[PDB]
Amino acid sequence: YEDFKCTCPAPHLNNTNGTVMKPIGCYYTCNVTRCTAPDTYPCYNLTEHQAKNLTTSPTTLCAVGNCDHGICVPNGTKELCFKAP
Amino acid sequence: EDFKCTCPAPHLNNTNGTVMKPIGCYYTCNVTRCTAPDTYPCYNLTEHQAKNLTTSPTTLCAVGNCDHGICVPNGTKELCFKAP
Amino acid sequence: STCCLKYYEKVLPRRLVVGYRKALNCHLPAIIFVTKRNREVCTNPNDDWVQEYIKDPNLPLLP
Amino acid sequence: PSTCCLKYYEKVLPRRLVVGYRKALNCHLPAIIFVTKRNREVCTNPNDDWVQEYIKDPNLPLLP
Repeated sequence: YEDFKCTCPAPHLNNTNGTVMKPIGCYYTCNVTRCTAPDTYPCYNLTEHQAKNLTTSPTTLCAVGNCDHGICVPNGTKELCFKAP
Repeated sequence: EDFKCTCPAPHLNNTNGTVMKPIGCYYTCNVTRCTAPDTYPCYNLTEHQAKNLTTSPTTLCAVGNCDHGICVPNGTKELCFKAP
Repeated sequence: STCCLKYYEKVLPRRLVVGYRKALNCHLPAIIFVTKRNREVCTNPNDDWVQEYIKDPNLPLLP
Repeated sequence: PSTCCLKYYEKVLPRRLVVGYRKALNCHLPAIIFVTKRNREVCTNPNDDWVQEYIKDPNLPLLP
C-alpha cells in the first residue's frame, strides 16, 4: 500500500505560547520517502546557529512562518522553542 | 459525509488537444458548495461570453489556474465550447 | 464531459455501486462510480480496489 | 507526543493490523496515531467513525 507514503508523524518542537507544535521545516521523512508539509502549514524558520545549539530549555527565539512550496516563509512573529524530552 | 466534494463537475471542451477545463473554480455536490484544488486549470469568462457560449467552437476563452477559488488568468487562450 | 476535482480515498462498498464511468481527459483522471441513489463518486484509477471493481463483469461500464 | 501529523490516512485500517494508538492533538492537524504490527505509525483523523470505534475498544490500548 503506497497510501502509507506520507501518513507518518513528524518531529515537532514545543513552545511556551500555548500554541500548536511547529516543525523545524516543511519537509519530513517517513521511511525512505521524502514528504512535504501541506501548503501554509505553520513552521519555524531557524538559522544554523539556532539549529545546532537548540536545547530542551525555552532559550531560543524562533522565526515563525507558513509552508509555501515546501519552504517556511516567515510571517514576522516569534516564539520560544525547545526540544521535548 | 465523505461524499462532500467527490462528485464530478461540468467541464468545457477545446480543439487543441488539452485537458478539459471548468467555468471558474466552484462546483456544487448535491447541496454543498465545493472549491477546485489549488493550481487546478480553469476558464475565466466575462459575463458576455458566458451568455453567448454555445455548443460550437466560437468563443475564445481565457485560461487560468485556481487560487483561493479564483481563476487567475495565465495569459493563454483557447476555443471553448459546451459538449452536446 | 465532466471531470473530477477530489478523489474518494476510502473504499466504496460494492453493495452501493451499480456501474462506473471513465473521465480520463481530465487534469485529475478518475473512475466515476455510480451508486444506488444515483450518486457519482470520483475515484483514482490507479487504486487497486478501483481496478478490482472494474474487472468485475457484474459491474458494467455505463455509456 | 512530540510528533504531529501532516497528512491523514483516509482509508479504513483493518483492525487486525493495528496493535495500539497514540494521540497528537496539540497540532495544527490533530491526529490519532495508530501503531501497526510492523511498528508503523499511521496518522488518522480523530473525527472519523472507524477511528473512534477503535479507541472505544478496551483491547486496543493507548501506548506510552
